[PDB]
Amino acid sequence: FEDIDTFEEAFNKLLREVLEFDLQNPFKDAKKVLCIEPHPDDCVIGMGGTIKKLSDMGVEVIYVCMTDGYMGTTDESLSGHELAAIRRKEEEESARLLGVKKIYWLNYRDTELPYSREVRKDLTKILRKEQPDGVFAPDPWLPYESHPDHRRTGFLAIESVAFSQLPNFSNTDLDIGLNPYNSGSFIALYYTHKPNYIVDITDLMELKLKAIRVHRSQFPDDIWEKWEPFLRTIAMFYGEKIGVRYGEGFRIMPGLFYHITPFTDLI
Amino acid sequence: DIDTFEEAFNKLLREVLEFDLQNPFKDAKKVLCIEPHPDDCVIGMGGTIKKLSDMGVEVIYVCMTDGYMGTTDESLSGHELAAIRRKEEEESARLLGVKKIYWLNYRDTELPYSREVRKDLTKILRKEQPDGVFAPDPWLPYESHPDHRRTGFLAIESVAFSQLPNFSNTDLDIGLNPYNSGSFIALYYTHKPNYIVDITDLMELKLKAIRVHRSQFPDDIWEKWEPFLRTIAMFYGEKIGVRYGEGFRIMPGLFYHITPFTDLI
Amino acid sequence: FEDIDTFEEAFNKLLREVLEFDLQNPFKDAKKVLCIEPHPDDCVIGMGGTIKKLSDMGVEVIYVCMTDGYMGTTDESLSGHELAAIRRKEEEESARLLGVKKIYWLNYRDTELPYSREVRKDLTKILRKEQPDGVFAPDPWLPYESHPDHRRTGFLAIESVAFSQLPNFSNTDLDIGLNPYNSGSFIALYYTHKPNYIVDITDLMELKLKAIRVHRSQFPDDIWEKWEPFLRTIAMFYGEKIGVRYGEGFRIMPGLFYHITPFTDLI
Ligand SMILES: CP(=O)(O)N[C@@H]1[C@@H](O)[C@H](O)[C@@H](CO)O[C@H]1O
Ligand SMILES: CP(=O)(O)N[C@@H]1[C@@H](O)[C@H](O)[C@@H](CO)O[C@H]1O
Ligand SMILES: CP(=O)(O)N[C@@H]1[C@@H](O)[C@H](O)[C@@H](CO)O[C@H]1O
Ligand SMILES: [Zn+2]
Ligand SMILES: [Zn+2]
Repeated sequence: FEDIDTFEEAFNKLLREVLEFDLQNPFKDAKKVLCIEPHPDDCVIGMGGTIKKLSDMGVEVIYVCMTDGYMGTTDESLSGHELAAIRRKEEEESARLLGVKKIYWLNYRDTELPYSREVRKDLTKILRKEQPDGVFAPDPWLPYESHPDHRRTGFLAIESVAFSQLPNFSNTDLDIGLNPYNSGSFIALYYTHKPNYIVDITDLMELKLKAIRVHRSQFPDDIWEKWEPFLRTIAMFYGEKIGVRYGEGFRIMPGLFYHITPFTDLI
Repeated sequence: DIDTFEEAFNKLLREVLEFDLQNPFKDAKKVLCIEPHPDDCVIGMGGTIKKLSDMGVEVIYVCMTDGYMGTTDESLSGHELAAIRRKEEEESARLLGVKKIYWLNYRDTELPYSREVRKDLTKILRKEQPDGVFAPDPWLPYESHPDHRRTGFLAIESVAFSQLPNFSNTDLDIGLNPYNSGSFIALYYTHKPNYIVDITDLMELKLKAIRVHRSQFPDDIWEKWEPFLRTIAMFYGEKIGVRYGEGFRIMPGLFYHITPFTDLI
Repeated sequence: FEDIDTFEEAFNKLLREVLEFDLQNPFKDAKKVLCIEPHPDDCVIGMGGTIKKLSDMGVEVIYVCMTDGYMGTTDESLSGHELAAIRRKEEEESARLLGVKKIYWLNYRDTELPYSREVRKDLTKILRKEQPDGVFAPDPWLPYESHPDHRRTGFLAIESVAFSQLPNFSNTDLDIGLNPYNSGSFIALYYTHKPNYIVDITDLMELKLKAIRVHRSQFPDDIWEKWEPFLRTIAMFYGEKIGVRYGEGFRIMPGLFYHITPFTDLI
């Protein structure tokens, strides 16, 4: 498009006409979504209110849990194996409150999620099988995010969504009858410091906190005394951006902006 | 000695470090342009490569990976794609006056982040002793390609470590010297350029040399990439009041370590 | 909390009342700290004046040096092995100047510090043995920090402070008689672009510079011509933030803010 005079015009038209980027109803046509969490409890903590709205709308929400949450206890009589078995049941109960009926467990060990082609292949197999319309994952660019399983889950989610569409990537999936990932309409990153789309969850907030507290091994009373205010305050930070009390924030960009794009901060 | 941080900083830059962004590529005779995939050098700095070649600077590509994954055409294997892209790059490079291409042959999507890859880059630095090195900026936000982030880090690392005789010492044992000798790094594909090359004049040649990578840029893909690539170029060019530009981040060598005020340049 | 009106009010109550955070005197109660450095000389460069002030207050300061500094010369007649043995001696003399009596050498090769569970277990064994009240380490989010041993030390130090409190993490430590890390009261990150606590080192600058120069393999006169003004300029950058001539900066945050937090820039 050789005749536009200003960057600001080129940018507006690139987004609205060339890429048809829309932040007004980005989940509009979604029939099936995957919600990718590093640990058991992260989908509900990051976006439980939105999962419920999606389910209320008849969207099929499927979790993919990267790790088993093996390490998340300070109880010296509770082994990692026993804790992982308990957290699987806690996630099932939590997910059921939010209308989720399927969880893919990848079973990597908590604190030890690899950053590797292998983990991309696991995600790629699920994407190719399920062909979701949209995928949710943490923002790996969150500053001061000190948990490796978080940063890696975000990177590996975005990478797999792109690479799962290439037939020479993990080519054995196609040899067993799966198609390339054909169907996706969006990625939405939660746990983000740069949200550009907010779901009002004011009405849903008590359901969210309830479904979070179902992860009892994680949230005994003394930890909840700190975590409840922390989670309320995060929801208010997001809410305020659309003038509501409580929200969940997502960063959504056109697919090209995830590569070589020097003006990602303009959205 | 001096009164304020401001004075300290200005002095440090101008007199102690002699940092000049008016003409950073002034004395360059040989440069390495390090790209993650075949086409990255032409997309990110093709116009600048042309300008450099036209002024008699020798431009040498180092391409980290083989572009094996880059197709959705199920009739084309990665081996065949790789072979096609080597030829696409050779033709695209010829258009820009480019000489010589080192192919490292790591598989696309699988470039390792490791001492091994730093030794490969180091061997080339010590052999070629370039005046300057260009690479993607690994700090680019929302850069989701690991081949890009890893290439950026590894280049900066290798420019540093190839200067050290205990690093990859078998190089010296076979008769290579440590890398002098470069006077700069410049990062392209950067959100924080502080040097902009006007390429308004060369934009058409740039687009032609990009399209030479035909496996990457069929018509339906070009419908989106041409507006994107033009908008990028307008983004950079607007910063210096020209139509189409190419942006680079250049900093003094000290600033890539322990420096809390890098955003001041 | 469900009754707080605005995000701005919730954030303030969270920070001050729930998390009890303030930066009036963060190092106040400390009897023992670990100063974790990527290379020999990094503690003194990043925080030497502070180390001396901690030793002057009777705090036991202990270094953990991740790597051997094997690569850090341009002298073609000096092997890395010889350099490593030299730099150990340099660090010992540097450390004695600042009142430090104990250094754990992990002995990873310089330029080759792994980013792995193994290195977290090394740091966890020392945390569990020492039970320090605080830990200092480089900020791994420093922009344009190009040295992988720096970013890796920072991330591993933060992770280790957290995972070492978990008894299923590196569980053989417990089996041989070490307790989980508790005692911990803070992490302070030095080499930071986002300091929120400044230590005035104006009258200690000359001692800090002498203690840096004791690392002679690193700072012969021709290198010092550049590094002395560089190091002065950094110290002025931090000092200016509290209206003094030379400072050392640290970033300190509540434990919760190192995870899933989208407003860490408000502190
Ligand atoms: C809210 P979360 O992300 O789920 N909390 C995780 C927990 O799941 C995990 O078991 C633990 C050990 O890695 O670190 C905690 O930080
Ligand atoms: C502009 P580019 O960096 O060269 N485009 C790359 C292409 O080379 C590569 O084959 C593919 C799969 O990794 O990803 C694409 O995103
Ligand atoms: C101030 P420093 O962080 O200690 N300087 C280091 C030095 O210790 C190390 O041997 C060399 C090679 O890795 O890199 C330099 O950048
Ligand atoms: Zn988590
Ligand atoms: Zn260091």
